[PDB]
Amino acid sequence: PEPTAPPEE
Amino acid sequence: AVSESQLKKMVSKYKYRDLTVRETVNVITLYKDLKPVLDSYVFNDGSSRELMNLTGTIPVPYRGNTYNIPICLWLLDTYPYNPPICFVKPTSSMTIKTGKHVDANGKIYLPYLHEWKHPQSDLLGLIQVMIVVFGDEPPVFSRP
Repeated sequence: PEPTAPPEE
Repeated sequence: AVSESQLKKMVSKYKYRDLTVRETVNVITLYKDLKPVLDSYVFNDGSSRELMNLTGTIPVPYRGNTYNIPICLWLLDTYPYNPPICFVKPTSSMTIKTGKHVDANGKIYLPYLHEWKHPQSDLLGLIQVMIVVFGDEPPVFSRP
C-alpha cells in the first residue's frame, strides 16, 4: 500500500 | 512470499542465514506490509558484497486511523547486535518533519543501539520502537 503518511491535526 | 526461498539464497553468507531469514520472515509475518530487499554494494576495501535490508510501508496507527509510512533499514550480518542504519524513506509528495528523532534526511536519531542493547529487543522490536515513535509523532505527515 502506498505510503503518503498520516497528516497532521 | 515466493522470493523468501530465493532470499535465503540471495544471502547464504550471513552468520545465521536461517536465523536471519527467520527474523526477517517474522517481521513481515508480524506486519505483512514490509518486504525484504536485496542490495549489492562495495565494502571489503571496495569489494562488492551482498547486503540485505527491509523496506515497505508500515501501518502506522493513529488516534482513530492507520496510515502507511515507508521505512528502509540496512540489515547487518550480526553485529554488534542490531542494524544501526534505520532511516525512513519518504516519497517526494510527502513532508518530512524535523525533530529529535528526525533531522531532515529522515534518519532516525538517538543512539538506540547504544541505548537499549538489553538487548532483549529483537529485529521486530527495533522496528516496533520506531513504530511507537512514528505512531505518536508525525515522521513525515503528508499534505492533502
